Amino acid sequence: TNRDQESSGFAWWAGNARLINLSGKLLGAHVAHAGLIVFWAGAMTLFELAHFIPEKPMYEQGLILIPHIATLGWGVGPGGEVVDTFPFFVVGVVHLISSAVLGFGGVYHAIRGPETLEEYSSFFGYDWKDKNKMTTILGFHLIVLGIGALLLVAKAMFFGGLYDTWAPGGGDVRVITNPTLDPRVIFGYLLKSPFGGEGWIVSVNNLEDVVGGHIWIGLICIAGGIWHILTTPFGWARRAFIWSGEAYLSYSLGALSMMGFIATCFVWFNNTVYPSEFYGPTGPEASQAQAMTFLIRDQKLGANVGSAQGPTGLGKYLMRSPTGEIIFGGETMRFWDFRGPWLEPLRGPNGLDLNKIKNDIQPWQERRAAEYMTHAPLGSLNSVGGVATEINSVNFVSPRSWLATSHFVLAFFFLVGHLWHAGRARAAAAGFEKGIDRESEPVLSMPSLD
Amino acid sequence: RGWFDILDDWLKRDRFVFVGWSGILLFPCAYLALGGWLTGTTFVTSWYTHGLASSYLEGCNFLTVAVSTPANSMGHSLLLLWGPEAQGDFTRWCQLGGLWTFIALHGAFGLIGFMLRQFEIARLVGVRPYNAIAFSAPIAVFVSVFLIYPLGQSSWFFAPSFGVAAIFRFLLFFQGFHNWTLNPFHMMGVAGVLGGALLCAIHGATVENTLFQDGEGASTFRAFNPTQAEETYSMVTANRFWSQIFGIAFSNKRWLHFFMLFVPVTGLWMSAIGVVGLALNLRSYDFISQEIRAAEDPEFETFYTKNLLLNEGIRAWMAPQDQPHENFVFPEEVLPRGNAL
Amino acid sequence: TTGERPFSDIITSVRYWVIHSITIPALFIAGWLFVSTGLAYDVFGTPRPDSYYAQEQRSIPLVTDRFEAKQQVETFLEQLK
Amino acid sequence: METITYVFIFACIIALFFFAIFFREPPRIT
Amino acid sequence: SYPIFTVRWVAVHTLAVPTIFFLGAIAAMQFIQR
Amino acid sequence: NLWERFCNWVTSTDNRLYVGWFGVIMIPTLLAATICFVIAFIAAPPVDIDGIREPVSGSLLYGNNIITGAVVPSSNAIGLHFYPIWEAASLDEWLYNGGPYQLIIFHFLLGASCYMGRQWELSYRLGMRPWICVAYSAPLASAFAVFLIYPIGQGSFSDGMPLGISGTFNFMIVFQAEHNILMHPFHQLGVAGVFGGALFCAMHGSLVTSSLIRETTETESANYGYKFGQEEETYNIVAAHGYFGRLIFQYASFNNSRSLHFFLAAWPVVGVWFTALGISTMAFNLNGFNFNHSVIDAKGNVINTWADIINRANLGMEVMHERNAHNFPLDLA
Amino acid sequence: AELTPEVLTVPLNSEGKTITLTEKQYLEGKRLFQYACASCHVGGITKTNPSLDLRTETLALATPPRDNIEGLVDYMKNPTTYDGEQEIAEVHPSLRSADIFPKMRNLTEKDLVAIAGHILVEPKILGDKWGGGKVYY
Ligand code: CLA
Ligand code: CLA
Ligand code: CLA
Ligand code: CLA
Ligand code: CLA
Ligand SMILES: CC1=C(/C=C/C(C)=C/C=C/C(C)=C/C=C/C=C(C)/C=C/C=C(C)/C=C/C2=C(C)CCCC2(C)C)C(C)(C)CCC1
Ligand SMILES: CC1=C(/C=C/C(C)=C/C=C/C(C)=C/C=C/C=C(C)/C=C/C=C(C)/C=C/C2=C(C)CCCC2(C)C)C(C)(C)CCC1
Ligand SMILES: CC1=C(/C=C/C(C)=C/C=C/C(C)=C/C=C/C=C(C)/C=C/C=C(C)/C=C/C2=C(C)CCCC2(C)C)C(C)(C)CCC1
Ligand code: OEX
Ligand SMILES: [Cl-]
Ligand SMILES: [Cl-]
Ligand SMILES: [Fe+2]
Repeated sequence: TNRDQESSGFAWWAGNARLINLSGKLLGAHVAHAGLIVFWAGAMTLFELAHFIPEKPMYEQGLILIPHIATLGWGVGPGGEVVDTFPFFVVGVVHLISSAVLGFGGVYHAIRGPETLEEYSSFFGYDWKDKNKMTTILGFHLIVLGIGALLLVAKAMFFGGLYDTWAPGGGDVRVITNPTLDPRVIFGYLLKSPFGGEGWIVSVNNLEDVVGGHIWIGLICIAGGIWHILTTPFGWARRAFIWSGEAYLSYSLGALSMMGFIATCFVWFNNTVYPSEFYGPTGPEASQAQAMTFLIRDQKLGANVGSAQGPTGLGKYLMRSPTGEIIFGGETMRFWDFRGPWLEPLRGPNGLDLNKIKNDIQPWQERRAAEYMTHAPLGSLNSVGGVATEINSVNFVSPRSWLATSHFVLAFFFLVGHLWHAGRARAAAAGFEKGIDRESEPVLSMPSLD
Repeated sequence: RGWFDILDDWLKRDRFVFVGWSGILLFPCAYLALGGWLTGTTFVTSWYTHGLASSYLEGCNFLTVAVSTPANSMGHSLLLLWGPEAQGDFTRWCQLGGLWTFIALHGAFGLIGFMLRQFEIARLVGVRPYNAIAFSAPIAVFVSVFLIYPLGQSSWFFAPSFGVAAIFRFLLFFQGFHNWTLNPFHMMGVAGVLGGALLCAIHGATVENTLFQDGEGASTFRAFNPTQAEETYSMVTANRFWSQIFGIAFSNKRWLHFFMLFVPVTGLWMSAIGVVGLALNLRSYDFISQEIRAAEDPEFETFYTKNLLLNEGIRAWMAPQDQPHENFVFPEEVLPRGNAL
Repeated sequence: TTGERPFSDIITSVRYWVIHSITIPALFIAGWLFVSTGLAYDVFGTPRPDSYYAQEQRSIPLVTDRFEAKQQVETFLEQLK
Repeated sequence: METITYVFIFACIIALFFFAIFFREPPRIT
Repeated sequence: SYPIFTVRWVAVHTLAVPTIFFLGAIAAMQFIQR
Repeated sequence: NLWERFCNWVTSTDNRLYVGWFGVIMIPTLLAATICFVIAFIAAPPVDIDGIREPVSGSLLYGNNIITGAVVPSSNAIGLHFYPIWEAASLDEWLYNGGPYQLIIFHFLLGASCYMGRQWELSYRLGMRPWICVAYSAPLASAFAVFLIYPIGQGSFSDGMPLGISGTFNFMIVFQAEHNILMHPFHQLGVAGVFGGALFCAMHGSLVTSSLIRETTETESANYGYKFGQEEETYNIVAAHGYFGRLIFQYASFNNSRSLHFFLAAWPVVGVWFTALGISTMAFNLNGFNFNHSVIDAKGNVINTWADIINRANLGMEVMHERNAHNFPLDLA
Repeated sequence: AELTPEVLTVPLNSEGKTITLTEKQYLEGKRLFQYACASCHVGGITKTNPSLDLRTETLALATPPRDNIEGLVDYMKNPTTYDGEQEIAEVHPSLRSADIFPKMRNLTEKDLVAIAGHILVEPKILGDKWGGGKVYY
């Protein structure tokens, strides 16, 4: 049965390693785990909805899943205001039911179905060292991922659109009719620097680029899936990789760690696919909002904000970036690359325009600045809003903080897991994962260093 | 045989819990110290000694409970229950901080009993007593910090209170008032502690990654026999690995394990010496040349001068509440602060 | 190995649970009633939530003399806590 | 003279690093 | 066969009896209102 | 074939220091970072770290000593912008804005990641088990947290840890002021990791030294009783297990040396993993526990705790840190 | 010290009439304050304008006086500047600007009375801590 240490070589704390060469039970483990994921999605959505106050902003209510559905244009109107709550309920309920179905399948294949799929079928039975079968399964899953990307495209283009925080008038659910299919624009994001001002693919700032990139990634994933169904790994690929289950797991672990770090930076910096109406302001957004708020207040009191000198000699409200752009002064000089829909009407060719600052600041911009200043993504582990020195009065930690922290923890641990499994796959393929053979110790056959 | 020999035979009998002659000192004192800490953090306030809530009964959590030190006006009183301050009143004794002196003294004699236990068991089983010698460093730390440091100061009040957030207060107090990070003895202590953690991790990983294959199971923990005569890992392979990775490597196992003894013990002893220096307020607070230059030149700035400004902030902003016996009334206009914030 | 019954043999015995389904809840109830009747406040001198301050005071009852500290605490408690 | 002292001690440490790595006692298996 | 009251019994109960008493006390504390 | 000969030299186990391909990346980056660090620590001009035209002197030639000297982080005006030498108009502008810090930290992070990879590589070439690099991933994660991840979360490389002793102390104190790291459970796990690592290091060393088998006289050192490459164990693990099992109780003592050494590896590595994650999660401003004004009496008066005293100390550091850099009431980043 | 009815007695209007809030009224007032006002008025200070606070003396010197229940409820309905010359409902939460400040949409007059009572009672409990800022933390 391979369910003890003696017959399998693995202790109980590595007991899932007993599933490596048992395709049916491994499939059961995977399907049950997918059921767990869908279960969390549905149950968490229903939990969030049950404690959802529609007239309070989503980022004040500890919501991470409802903002995702809102970003898809479901249940929201202009300005991010919730107009209907039933789409959130539908998403949660359908995930809960589908998770029951997936849990049934996982349990069946894990404890009742055949332990190996090779005798039952040749289509579903696989060997880890059969490279063509591995590429065939990879191709099937690439086609599925491409269809998912095209499903996002279909939602954006034909099924109501997406929430656009950059939409003219204040942000609204908009149908994307002209996606950016230009490969220079799309693949210019991939060759952009990850550093300040550039920000790589995290810096995508319009839904047209998002939909065009998703068209490209859906078509590329479908094409690569067909490629791997039709082809076999080449000689350089066969010589460059370890071909085993733990090796493929380690490759996926490295990929997932990289994706986790990317998602952390995406939720921390991007306010386009993570609109600040739903997720709250970013840190740069909140700092710029504080500078804007006190600029407005002192300008109302009569200060000449263009000529006001701070304690150090720099501009108290307005200064210059290292490349000359007129930016907000103070420590928020670090955040001068921030772009937001509430701040862009005041920005001219040379940065913040003094004339627009003096007479074009509207009350909605001031309300947005005050709201984003007082909902900065700073909070305690017990969810006390503000800096670490604040007193207990405000129950607030930003969803951006929760998502970024959790996915950095997960991405780092998955990098560690990738290192573990990559080293172990190399050692097991080379044949010394269980230790050094006493009779054939390699170092004893090597010349001395000195 | 005699009553002494029969009693010695009983005390040294093999049990689940060894007692020994040292047990008579260890088990009462250690049990009372632990029970006093739990009793204090569960039921006893600091309202009359510090003006603080410090028990679960007052609504504090595990991080914020403490058995606080006695009030400053008590001085270095032993604060015995029958002593002239409490006069046998257990309730007043708890309210006056007598539980702190109870825990501190019972803990000191419990640590003495534990090192005597180490010596006694080492003598009984026939091993060298290097564990007691290693345990001298925690005893030195406890004596320097909880006994020598308040004895140098005005009272028991400035000793650490037995609690998590109270110990954090002790850390921040030493930063603000002593500049304890700048003290080279504390630097040697940090070096010893972090080097001991490094040596622990690196030696464990090196042993686990140079194991001989002594079994067919993938989980290698089964392959070790406690009574086997052979080494369970390859010292030659480990030496070559670290020689080619780091440049230098251990080649003597006995020297390796003595070094693992030596590093954190020496670090803790150096930090205890520094704590005695701080008991007399003999701080490594300032570099005189940098002070002279910064005083005569308002453009000279280092991270050390910034740390001094931070220490001034710590002292001014925490002194009225951390030292309520001084009756510090600092008006808002005398508080040092930067622009805005 | 030391001549005592193993813990697994004891805590899986019915006799142990016959004793301890009585003794463990009795101690739990004893501690619960020690708090809920207010005996802990009297034994340890811990202020009740209405006992930190007199109604109009904001100063803290800090002891300032070593040998009359008991009298100072009794004076502080006499001032309607 | 203080800067010279610090740099001199650091340089002696680096020289000791060189001698400890490349002119060590060679570990001989026995 | 096995003696019931030993040194181990004494150590175990001197740790366990006040532990359950204190756990009951703190559990009662959780419902205290100001 | 020349490329085959170069590959054989690079992966050779007969080199005095192993190179490997992780080494062909590691050696130039670490040499560049080391040379730039020594030159900057000795002779760099003062650096405007806060971006407020108040340069901080960090090198020995400009009035520092070993304790107070540092390589000062790049300017707050730079923020997260990439600032190589060729992006400056001159070297004097590059030195004024803190370019050496960026060069050193980027080269050091690349070199240290390749050091981890090189540890794996040599373990693979020698037929070892491969997880020494996993143990080294904990200090590497700590270095990434303090040099890269905290600047990324705060939005400026000026908030990264300075390359010096007193600058490190400044980093610690300001971090406690703004994030209450002491009250964060991940840092408490890290303190448990390092304290336990020192404890178990001293414990394992003292237990092995205690149980050393007599192979010498009182005249000679006990270390000469061990010979390099001997098959027999130099100490009696049964005697040490008997001692430690009588010290606490028997089942608290390891009798398996492999399990014991795995525990020695695992405790500080997991603790330092959690404290590096603590620094990263406070970089995204998920701060330590806030218990300020948590204990409230019947009337509503605040009853102070030790957390409130910590809050007073944190307030002192907060109001005094970067005393000229703030124009607005909230220190958002 | 307890939450006595003498503590919960605050001036109702500018004439001199007073109102004794119940303990439940004070608790609901504090809850509503945390729900709608505390993100900028935590502890009695004003985050987006620290020159003004919620101390009783500052509210008394406001035009019209805001150191009573009726004045505070009127401010919650029609907020003005400190001298009362300019209406600021477009940038301050109010019953009239509940469209743009949605947390004011379901606030009854009894809720406004509870918030006003909490604002007027908290200085009497906290001393200089209310509207005093980080100096008094
Ligand atoms: C996502 C988590 C997950 C999943 C999917 C699995 C799945 C599996 N593990 Mg496993 N495992 C896990 C976590 C998980 N494990 C953890 C955390 C540990 C460490 C403690 C282990 C330790 C471990 C060991 C030591 C072994 C396995 C084995 C197995 C396989 C056979 C199970 C078996 O025979 O159980 C039999 C058990 C039962 C029949 C008891 C009932 C269990 C059912 C499934 C519970 C279902 C509950 C659910 C509410 C039902 C919903 C139904 C509804 C949808 C209609 C199976 C594929 C074995 C293996 O490799 O097989 C060769 C094996 O030896 N595991
Ligand atoms: C998709 C990801 C993935 C997959 C499929 C695997 C699969 C596997 N891993 Mg692996 N691993 C991963 C990620 C993954 N890992 C990551 C991210 C790390 C880094 C932490 C590791 C580190 C790791 C080690 C160190 C080892 C494995 C091993 C194994 C094998 C046996 C596992 C087993 O039985 O677990 C049994 C499960 C448990 C014992 C439970 C662990 C409990 C976790 C650590 C606590 C979770 C805390 C929770 C999230 C938060 C609190 C919850 C609350 C209850 C308190 C199996 C092939 C073993 C191996 O090499 O076998 C060949 C092995 O020794 N893994
Ligand atoms: C990754 C998922 C996955 C995979 C690879 C398999 C694979 C297999 N299952 Mg299995 N199963 C699954 C999920 C899965 N199942 C789930 C979720 C359930 C619960 C309903 C079951 C219940 C189940 C039973 C009861 C039995 C199997 C059997 C089998 C084997 C033969 C099936 C066959 O010939 O299909 C032939 C092909 C078809 C029937 C076509 C089906 C078309 C589907 C319904 C359309 C799905 C659309 C889309 C791709 C799904 C997206 C889902 C996503 C949104 C979550 C094969 C090894 C049989 C077996 O092992 O017998 C020995 C068997 O008796 N399965
Ligand atoms: C989940 C996705 C996935 C996975 C796992 C694979 C897996 C594989 N593919 Mg593949 N492929 C995919 C999607 C995927 N494919 C798609 C969508 C397409 C269509 C565009 C292709 C098209 C494709 C072709 C045309 C070929 C493969 C090949 C291979 C095999 C060798 C991989 C290899 O050495 O590359 C590792 C990567 C390299 C060797 C490139 C050099 C490494 C550089 C320096 C890395 C630079 C990136 C760096 C990390 C920075 C990131 C940012 C950057 C993008 C700017 C392997 C089985 C080969 C094969 O054997 O075919 C049968 C092959 O010739 N793939
Ligand atoms: C053997 C273990 C042990 C040890 C070393 C200590 C040690 C101590 N306890 Mg302690 N204690 C113990 C067990 C122990 N305790 C137990 C089991 C209990 C529970 C009953 C207590 C309960 C307890 C309380 C409640 C208090 C202490 C306190 C103290 C400290 C001061 C005691 C003192 O001055 O008396 C010194 C007395 C002696 C050394 C005895 C002298 C014996 C010699 C032979 C002389 C005998 C003379 C003659 C035969 C009889 C007297 C003559 C007559 C005229 C009076 C001291 C550090 C006090 C404290 O911590 O203050 C903060 C305190 O208040 N203890
Ligand atoms: C193999 C194995 C395992 C695992 C398992 C799993 C993982 C499973 C899964 C499972 C699952 C995954 C399940 C699920 C289920 C679900 C269900 C059964 C559901 C149902 C639902 C309902 C009933 C609904 C309801 C409702 C609605 C309609 C709406 C409103 C609300 C409510 C909720 C009421 C373990 C680890 C134990 C170990 C051993 C073996
Ligand atoms: C614009 C846009 C977009 C798009 C994007 C895209 C289109 C992407 C793609 C991307 C891609 C296309 C990617 C790729 C990547 C790659 C990688 C990640 C690689 C890796 C590699 C490896 C891992 C290798 C390795 C190696 C070496 C180095 C040497 C030898 C050995 C081996 C082989 C191992 C989106 C959707 C966002 C939306 C928004 C906008
Ligand atoms: C002072 C005094 C005394 C003493 C007493 C005693 C000795 C007591 C004891 C007491 C005790 C002896 C108590 C106990 C307690 C305990 C508790 C209260 C516990 C709790 C626990 C828990 C809650 C758990 C936790 C944990 C851990 C730690 C970790 C992780 C996991 C868990 C969560 C499970 C005498 C009379 C002599 C004299 C007078 C004075
Ligand atoms: O740069 Mn370095 O330390 Ca982070 O918080 Mn904002 O920025 Mn500044 O103040 Mn606080
Ligand atoms: Cl600073
Ligand atoms: Cl600022
Ligand atoms: Fe060892």
